[PDB]
Amino acid sequence: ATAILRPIGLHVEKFQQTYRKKWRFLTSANANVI
Amino acid sequence: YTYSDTEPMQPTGFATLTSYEYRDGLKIAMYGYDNDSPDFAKKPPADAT
Repeated sequence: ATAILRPIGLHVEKFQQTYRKKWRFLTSANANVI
Repeated sequence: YTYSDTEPMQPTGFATLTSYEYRDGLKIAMYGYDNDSPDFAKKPPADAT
């Protein structure tokens, strides 16, 4: 039989996003002091 | 040794620090003081740092 309807379910839209950064950091060579 | 001020790399005598005292000081530098010691901050342990 020709299925005029089939359970296609809900319409759901998934969006994938990417976030990129480049950072340059300067760090002090702190002494080991109590 | 004790050293001259103008020439810091030149021995000019002997310190009175004995071998026991030297090794005790080196041990305290290696491992630090007890937490109740008033001089605790002076020697951070090299075993930790």
